[PDB]
Amino acid sequence: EPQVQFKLVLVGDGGTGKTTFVKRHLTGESEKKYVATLGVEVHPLVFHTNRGPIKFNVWDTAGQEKFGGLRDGYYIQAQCAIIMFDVTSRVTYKNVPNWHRDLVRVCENIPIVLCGNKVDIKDRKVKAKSIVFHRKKNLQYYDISAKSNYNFEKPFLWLARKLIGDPNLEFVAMPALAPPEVVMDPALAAQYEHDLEVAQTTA
Amino acid sequence: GSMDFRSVFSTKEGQWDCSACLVQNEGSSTKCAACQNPRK
Ligand SMILES: Nc1nc2c(ncn2[C@@H]2O[C@H](COP(=O)(O)OP(=O)(O)O)[C@@H](O)[C@H]2O)c(=O)[nH]1
Ligand SMILES: [Mg+2]
Ligand SMILES: [Zn+2]
Repeated sequence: EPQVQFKLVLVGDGGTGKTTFVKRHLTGESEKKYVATLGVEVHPLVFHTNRGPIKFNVWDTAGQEKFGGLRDGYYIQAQCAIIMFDVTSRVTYKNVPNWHRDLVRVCENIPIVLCGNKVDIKDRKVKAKSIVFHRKKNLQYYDISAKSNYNFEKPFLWLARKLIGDPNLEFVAMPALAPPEVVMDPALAAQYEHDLEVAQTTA
Repeated sequence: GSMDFRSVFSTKEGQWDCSACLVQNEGSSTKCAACQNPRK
């Protein structure tokens, strides 16, 4: 009867693509819950692992992040988080430490993934070398493009492994996702993947 | 093989799931710690 599930808070500056991202998971969108007391949509996102199903209950704001911190209730009982920024907007990356501070202040050492969204856009401003130069311990990073589903599953798999304590956990099938609205150019993806690997291994 | 969640996973006794925001709450709480929705 009981199902494994985690509260995941999705935070980051307004306009970074948080809502676009969470909405790629089709069943999470059709089964989302609106929490009137907090102005939040909770999207129940199921992923099927080699040990069975897990659900990330992702908390998506209603835009209030533009007017200062979120209320404590947003964070309460969070078990994990994604911090999002926009790789075309350096200001959104410069605010990452502020979101990270707010998270630990209420939730302490929950696992967190950092996502640089909109990598489908050619004129990229926040590149791998800068992201790795400012890499924070325990803050796993991924390039994502919500609009093309690029790397959609990676933040969730990393968090699941940390939460369950099972480094060999796998997703046996991708969730049903909204069809890509833009093409993630393969040449651009290969370049960004290479740039990341170089930054992470270069001496 | 036997580490499947159906065999090894169970929730705290008396735990209840908030019908409004899905947060899992203590049996001793009358309201949701996150969103204040009352327990059913
Ligand atoms: N090119 C591109 N645009 C995106 C992406 N994700 C979101 N956008 C757009 O960025 C704008 C803000 O998106 P939204 O999801 O509302 O961001 P939020 O305020 O963080 O929830 C919108 O115009 C999106 O269409 C992406 O992966 N690629
Ligand atoms: Mg939004
Ligand atoms: Zn609640």
